Amino acid sequence: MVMSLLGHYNNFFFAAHLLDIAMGVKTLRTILSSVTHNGKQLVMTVGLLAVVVYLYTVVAFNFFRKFYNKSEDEDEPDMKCDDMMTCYLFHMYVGVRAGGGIGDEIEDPAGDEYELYRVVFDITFFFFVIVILLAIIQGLIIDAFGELRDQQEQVKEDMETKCFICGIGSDYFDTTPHGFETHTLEEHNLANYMFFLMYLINKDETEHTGQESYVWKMYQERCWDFFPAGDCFRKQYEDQLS
Amino acid sequence: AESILEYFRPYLGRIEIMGASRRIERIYFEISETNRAQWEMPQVKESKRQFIFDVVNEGGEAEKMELFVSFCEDTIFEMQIAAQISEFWGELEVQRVKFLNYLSRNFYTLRFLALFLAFAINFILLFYKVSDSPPGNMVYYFLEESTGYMEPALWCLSLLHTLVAFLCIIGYNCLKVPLVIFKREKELARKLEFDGLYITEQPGDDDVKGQWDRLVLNTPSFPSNYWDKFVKRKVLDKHGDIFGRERIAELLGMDLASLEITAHNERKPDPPPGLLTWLMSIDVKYQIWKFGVIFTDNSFLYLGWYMVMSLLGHYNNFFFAAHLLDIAMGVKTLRTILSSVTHNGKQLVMTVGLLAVVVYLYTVVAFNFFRKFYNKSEDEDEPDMKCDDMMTCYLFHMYVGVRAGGGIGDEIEDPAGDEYELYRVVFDITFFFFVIVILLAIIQGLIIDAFGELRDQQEQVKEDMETKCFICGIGSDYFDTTPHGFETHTLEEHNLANYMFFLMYLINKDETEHTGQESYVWKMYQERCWDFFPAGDCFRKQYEDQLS
Ligand SMILES: Nc1ncnc2c1ncn2[C@@H]1O[C@H](COP(=O)(O)OP(=O)(O)CP(=O)(O)O)[C@@H](O)[C@H]1O
Ligand SMILES: Nc1ncnc2c1ncn2[C@@H]1O[C@H](COP(=O)(O)OP(=O)(O)CP(=O)(O)O)[C@@H](O)[C@H]1O
Ligand SMILES: [Mg+2]
Ligand SMILES: [Zn+2]
Ligand SMILES: [Zn+2]
Repeated sequence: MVMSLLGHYNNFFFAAHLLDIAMGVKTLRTILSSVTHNGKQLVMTVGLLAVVVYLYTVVAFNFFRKFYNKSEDEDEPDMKCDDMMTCYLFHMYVGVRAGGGIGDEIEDPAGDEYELYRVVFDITFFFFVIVILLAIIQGLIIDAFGELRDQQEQVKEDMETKCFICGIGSDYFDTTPHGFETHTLEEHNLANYMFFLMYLINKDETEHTGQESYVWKMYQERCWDFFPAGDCFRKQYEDQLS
Repeated sequence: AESILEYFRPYLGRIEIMGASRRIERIYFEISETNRAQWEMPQVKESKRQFIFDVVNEGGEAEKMELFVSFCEDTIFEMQIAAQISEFWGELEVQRVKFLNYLSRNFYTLRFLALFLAFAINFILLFYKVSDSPPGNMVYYFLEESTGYMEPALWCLSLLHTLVAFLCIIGYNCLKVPLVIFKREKELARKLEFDGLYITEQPGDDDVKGQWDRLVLNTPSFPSNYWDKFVKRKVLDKHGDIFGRERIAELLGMDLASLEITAHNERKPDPPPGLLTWLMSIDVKYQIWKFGVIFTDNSFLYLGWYMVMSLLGHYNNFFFAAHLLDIAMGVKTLRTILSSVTHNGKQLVMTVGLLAVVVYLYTVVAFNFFRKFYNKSEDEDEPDMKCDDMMTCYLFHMYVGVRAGGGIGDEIEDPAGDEYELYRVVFDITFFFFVIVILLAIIQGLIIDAFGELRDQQEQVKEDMETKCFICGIGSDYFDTTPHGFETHTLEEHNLANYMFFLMYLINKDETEHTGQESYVWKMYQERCWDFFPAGDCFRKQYEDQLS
């Protein structure tokens, strides 16, 4: 509402509302949930990247100050790595987005002095920043997506292979034809307990059958011993056919 | 008597053993308040979680009880250390003891303080410039704009960082060095008593530990941290008949073995006066062995390297930059992130080796066939030929083609010439397909497979804990017949901490009072026999005929 009121002032304040409402889409919510799943790992990854770039910038400032000249005109005063802050800003701006390291933007290593050291520097820059630290970011998202798939599969399997009220598996109920469906529709049904609670709440204490009054007394004391919790009607009366 | 039962419920412990019959027997004992308080410490819970993870993941079905007893003994030793650190020549000695106890009590807070000092040092050292002329050949000076504040400060922080590093290395020396000494002594004593590593056989080669453990055997101060001080007599009595008594006695020190027997009673020794005696009372060989054991530990070497770099940082250089990477590994989340990369380092290094072999082969092919295209100059009469030599061509390939991302054809000349056009096109296509596409996908897939591997292992460990008993062989489905039967089984009948407190009570009690069942359990523990565990049975299954 604040942004809607500010939009009356002649500006572009109405542009953000598109991102305000697009999160409401369910499919987009499931897509964004994987990125939101491991935000902490992402921010420590960015911190580790910043530390690595700072260390490489320090090494370049100590040893490779002469190669960070980015000018073509003679008598050039444009030295990028004369200061640590400017060199760090240049590294963070260029080397991360370069995709091939710092050697593509720095001077040629064709000089005899400090050639192998600069080659090793460029190889380590390419290997440690571009290759591994982006693969970690991709693998975090892929691991999140699969983790959400495994959790959904486990939730569905738990529903299909359990009773959620009793402790008896479906293998015992599968002796009779469609025994498990009868158990999960009539003997339990959850909605049955919901409607029983509705009937107990609607009925006044004056009118409360003995069993219903006992259930109300257990509910008032917050005692959950009225649930079967590992037993059913069939197991108690297994001697008889019913 | 409900109030009596509720008052003594935390102090009452139960355990189910099997001994002296073919039936399960219950033993009730007393749990101390301080042991229960020490059990609830987060470090003890983290050690327990690590032990459970190691047992479930890599530990087999067999020998689980031996690892459980070893973990229990380590927990007892940690509790003893925490009890001892808990809080004029004599005044100076008590001040030194108090300072050592204070340093031992606060160890990780000083570590975080060292991290804060390193961050402050890096933040101050951010402002640092170089100039060709001295301020007010090239010189280095900080254009901080705040005169006289940072140059003086970073020196207070340097001295404080050195002092904190020294205090942390002292705290590590007095704190966790004792556990590894106790573990090494216990392992050596058990190997000598039960395995006969030096009595029957010999660890002649492929072990640096077997050769290094020979120095402490002859020292009279062999039992220092281990509880049993009679291991040498037990070994002598065990191997006195098969092997020569004199040889086994001489190999384990034990001078004047005949005089050790109390049948003589010739004279009683007199106490020496404790002046200057401390110089002679030390054992040089034992201290050398202990120093070698300390030098063997990885964390001691890490702290020594940290202190060396801290001392070198006083010399005006940038030696303080690496400390950020030294401490950032201590973060748990960063540790779990880096563990996936550390999980498959070997596959990565053979991948780099295969990449090097492929680049060498392609460089050889280019040198044999495509030497003319590796000219990287614009000025006429160009002597800059990259692939005139095999070493220079290999260096050029390793520098350019790997980081190019599109192959060697983007940097080499144009294939528009009629001669050797299709061969160079095929060369470029194979370079792009074999290096950039597959060999980076392998690197990414290794990390993703490591992450999936760690997720599957954690899921398996948790599922094994939820679906098993970890002591008996009965699943939770049998215990789930009664309401909350599995919770009652896993809290009262087992509980692990119950066995830990039973071991505490057995250790604290002297052999004189051991009740018959407790004496039997002590006798089985002395012989290292683990048949007192149920291992597939419980109280309910034995007495299934009755309701209780
Ligand atoms: N007491 C109970 N115990 C165990 N499962 C129960 C249950 N009550 C319902 N269910 C489970 O619900 C599962 C399927 O129902 P679901 O939750 O998918 O409903 P639904 O939203 O698809 C409506 P509909 O199926 O009529 O289109 C059944 O396999 C059953 O096991
Ligand atoms: N003897 C035993 N056998 C099998 N499982 C046991 C056990 N003793 C404890 N557990 C298992 O440990 C699990 C619970 O302990 P948990 O590891 O959650 O402790 P905790 O560190 O989280 C303290 P809290 O849960 O009270 O905050 C239970 O599932 C239980 O099965
Ligand atoms: Mg799977
Ligand atoms: Zn049911
Ligand atoms: Zn059990």
